[PDB]
Amino acid sequence: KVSRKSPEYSTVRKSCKPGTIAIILAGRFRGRRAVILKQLPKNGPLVISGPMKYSGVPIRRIDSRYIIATSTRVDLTGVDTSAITPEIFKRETVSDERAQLQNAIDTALIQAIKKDPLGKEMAGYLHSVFTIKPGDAPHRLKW
Amino acid sequence: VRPHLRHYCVVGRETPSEKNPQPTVYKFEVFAPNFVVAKSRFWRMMREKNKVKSTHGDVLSCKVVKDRKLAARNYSVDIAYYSQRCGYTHMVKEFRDVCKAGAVSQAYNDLASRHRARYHNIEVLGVKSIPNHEVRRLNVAQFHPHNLSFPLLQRRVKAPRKDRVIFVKKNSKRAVVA
Amino acid sequence: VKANYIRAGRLVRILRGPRQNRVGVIVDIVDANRVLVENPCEQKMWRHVQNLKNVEPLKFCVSISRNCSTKALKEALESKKVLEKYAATKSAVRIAAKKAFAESTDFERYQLRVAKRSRAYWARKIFDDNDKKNPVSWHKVALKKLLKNAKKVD
Amino acid sequence: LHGQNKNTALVRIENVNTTEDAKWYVGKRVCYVYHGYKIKRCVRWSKAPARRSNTRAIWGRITRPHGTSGTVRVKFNGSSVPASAIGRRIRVYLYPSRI
Amino acid sequence: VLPSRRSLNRSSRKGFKKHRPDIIVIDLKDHVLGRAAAIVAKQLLLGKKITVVRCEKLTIAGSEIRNKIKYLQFLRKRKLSNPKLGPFHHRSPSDVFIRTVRSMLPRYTKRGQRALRQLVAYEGVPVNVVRTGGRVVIPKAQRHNCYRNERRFTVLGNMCKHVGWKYSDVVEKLEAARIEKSGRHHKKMEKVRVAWKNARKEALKKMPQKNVEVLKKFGLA
RNA sequence: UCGAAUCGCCACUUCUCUUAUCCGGUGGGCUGCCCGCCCGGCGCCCAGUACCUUCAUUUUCACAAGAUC
RNA sequence: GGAAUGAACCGCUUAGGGAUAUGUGGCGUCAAAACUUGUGGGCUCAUUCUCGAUACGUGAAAAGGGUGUUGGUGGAUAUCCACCGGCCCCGA
RNA sequence: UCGUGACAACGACAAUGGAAGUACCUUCAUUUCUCGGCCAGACCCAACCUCGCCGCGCAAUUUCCUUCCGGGGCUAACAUCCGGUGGGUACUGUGCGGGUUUCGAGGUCAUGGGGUGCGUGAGUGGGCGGAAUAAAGGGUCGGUGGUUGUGUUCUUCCUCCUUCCCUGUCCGUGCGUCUCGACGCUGGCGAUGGAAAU
Ligand SMILES: [Mg+2]
Repeated sequence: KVSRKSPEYSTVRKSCKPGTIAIILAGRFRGRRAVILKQLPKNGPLVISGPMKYSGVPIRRIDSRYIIATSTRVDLTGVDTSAITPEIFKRETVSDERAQLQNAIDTALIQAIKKDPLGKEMAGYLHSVFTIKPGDAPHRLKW
Repeated sequence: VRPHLRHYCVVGRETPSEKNPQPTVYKFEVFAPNFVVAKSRFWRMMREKNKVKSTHGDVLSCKVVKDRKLAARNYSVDIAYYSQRCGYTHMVKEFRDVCKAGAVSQAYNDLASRHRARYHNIEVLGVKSIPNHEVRRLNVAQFHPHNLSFPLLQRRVKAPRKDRVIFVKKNSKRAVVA
Repeated sequence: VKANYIRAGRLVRILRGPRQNRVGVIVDIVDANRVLVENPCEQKMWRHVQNLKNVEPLKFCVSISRNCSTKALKEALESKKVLEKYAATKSAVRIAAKKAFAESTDFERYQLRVAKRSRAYWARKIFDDNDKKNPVSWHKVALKKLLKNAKKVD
Repeated sequence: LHGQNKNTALVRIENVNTTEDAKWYVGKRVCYVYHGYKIKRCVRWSKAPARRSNTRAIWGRITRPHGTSGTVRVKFNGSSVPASAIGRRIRVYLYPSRI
Repeated sequence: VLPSRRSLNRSSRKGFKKHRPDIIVIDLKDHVLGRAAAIVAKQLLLGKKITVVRCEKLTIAGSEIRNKIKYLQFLRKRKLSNPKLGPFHHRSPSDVFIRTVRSMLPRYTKRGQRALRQLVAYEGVPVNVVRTGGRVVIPKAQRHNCYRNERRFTVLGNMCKHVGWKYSDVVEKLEAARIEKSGRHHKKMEKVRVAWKNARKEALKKMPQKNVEVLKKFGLA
């Protein structure tokens, strides 16, 4: 059992796991795909950073109720993501300290995706954009 | 599963007492939607035949009977219905069904459409599975021969409830609206 | 007129029931709008009653008698290999395709999207270079009219 | 038959046609978009000046399905939706998402 | 309709050329009158723009004698003191459909009047509707799912004639002209339709070997 | 002058006819079985499945802050 | 709150308001609900005040007729006779 | 009751009236301005209300199923149907269950919170702390003698041991008389203005 006061406590859906591809449903990056990296120390938002080369979505925070967690997952054992901490977002052109953190994490994420057997198909998959065409039903899909 | 009017066997007797110890035990076959209606019909029959009322009697069994199998059969049902200006009318009819409960349920619906008789004005005298070569109705004997065949014409084909379009393209299944 | 006939040994497909889009062979006829359906080489599909508004007859038939045994029906089906032939029919493949799309996991949906786009691109490339020689499109046909019209003045 | 009650609204969505499909959309956010006749205050009026316009939105949520054909019931926060919206477009968003 | 100089000048400054609202065109051939009117009226109230063509091919259950007598009973009703105020008895098939739809709408409120304004109801297929796009049908009122085969039915055009309509010959003359022009055009461009079909074929064996397999798995190739 | 609501489009759809009807047409053998023959599409993020390639601080939703007219 | 409408019929009986569920009555449009539900049976065709379709509501019908069609009962012969129902038609 | 200037619009439902919003006007009131009695979103605890998935008892599953014959029937048979023979061991009914040594989710713009953070602002919890590890209370098997009832022995139920199988045990926190007051996290808006918000 985990106490609610302890940092490791968290109440999020089992679908949203590190390495899961997600579809962003709201904000300026709506319709794009990104990789979930981790969760903030408390019961806070998740940290998503799709490879900036692929989807062009940088490191930022997102609520779990504004994404759709798909069933395709990429292993993140090699990546660390231990430099992502809440105060880097608390600070509120791009500072170069943010640039180096984004670049370093991106290279590890890209290498981990390539290590996956279907790396080429996954890279193209992360480039795609989701939209609701005239005459389709999202409630009948499976994700 | 589809038919209403399940098959019930009701066993009862008059309550033991002086001036009549060890009363006779009777058996009754009835077709009713539930066992509460089955027991109501049993006491109505007992009252009008043996002069025994439900207040002075008891019910020993209200079991449900089991049928044989899932084959096609011929059933002869002799039935009687009451109406004013005509009294009681008795008739014998033949049906095709799978079980006795289904055949009797067909007979009740048949009497409703063709003679406008409700459930409580109808009494069933018996139901029996008769063989071929002794059914007297041609609307039943026409299904007996082997190599029987017929096509399906004037069909009305409705889509599954999930598809169910409203406006569809004239030369395609494009489903413009809904 | 050209309808397939309802008889003992005729394969049918269910329309709207719980056993939707399933195939079984008619074994008996009871009255005008009820039959008994059974398929012993498939899960579920034991002998049961089916309304005649809920089936569609197929082209395949099997030689059996009315009210036949389950082991007799199983022997007849495998001798004629009727079930395999239905699976090769275009109607069966279309139904199987729709079920595959309903199970898709948004990654195979992307893979199908890529495959369709690749075909559309190559069809466009094939259509051109058959329009340069023997023009057929609206613009390539009008190019010949324009060039000949300008020959006299230029 | 006695009259209408304006604290709840009925919305018909495209491609639902079933109660089981309408149950997927319970809890989703809904907005009605219209325009006024001058520029009033809006969200991010000072951070994003490009957003200033005559456009306005009224938000709501889906509470429960209505009937058996895929109609839903909607409550528009505290107030009620204006009667000039009858027959016009309603946006049904995909958040909050349980999937 | 009829843009004045105010409208043309504004379009000239803004740079706009053409605009077409979203409209559904319904072919009303072999459709039950009452069932089609009820379905269309509800869709009008839901904010739809509908144009219906071939209104002379609507069908009514019963014999022509029965339906003609029914109309003659309706025609008998008029305000005795001033018939120019009384009910008006329109005679064209397209006007009859609009009257039937109007009785299925709340016509004495602004909401119902606006809904009725969104229906056009042509006779035949006019020249301004031919090239707009594909037509649609209503399967719930198609009369081959509705009527038993042995029952007699009336065609609306035949019944509208014999009670006052005097444009049956004009409509059939224009319809026959449309069929010949459409038939001639459709036979043309058979080469480009075949060329596109011969392009989708042989596109395979040019695509990569993996995309063809995915197409085969989903039953598209 | 006007800041506005609407959010697929196509010179492959935009011809016709039937539903007791070869539902793609179409012959033959012995009154239903069997055997042959020929012929909507795109669109959803490399103009295309393939290496390469800018997306940020608009740093957690808000009318798409973008388009069409 | 229902029976379109009605002192008295049906349901229910009343402080100011939300959520949930019902009663009578309903689910083609008007008009909320089967986006015209069933993978349930039968019967019915009604030409000039126009077939039928919510009880109370005589808020309209009788005696007497009709193989129009669909069911029963009792007799002869391997189809005939007599009688009685249902819906529809004349009497109106 | 009438004139004038400005403005608001408005077809024909005679106007007036009720309810609920919205578009423009406000010489009205209250609050805030570097923290806010403003507007949104997500999260936690308690309570209430739902959905999935998995099961149980009863002779309910024998007026039944299956083989081998004798009738009968059809076509060469089979089958529907009636009598016998030996085997028997998803099913039209009825009463109910399932999260804490854990069975998977959802909703409350339709509820209360300080939303564990100060002091009397009383987490009562199988759920929060501490300890302990099958603790008593059930399901089958084989024996064991008393019992209810048919039939001329067997059929229930008991008490008493023997085999396996399942689950979850104990302890603990009142306030110095009473009542009311105390509104977390993230963003938008508000920095004294013909300002925002109600
Ligand atoms: Mg409605």
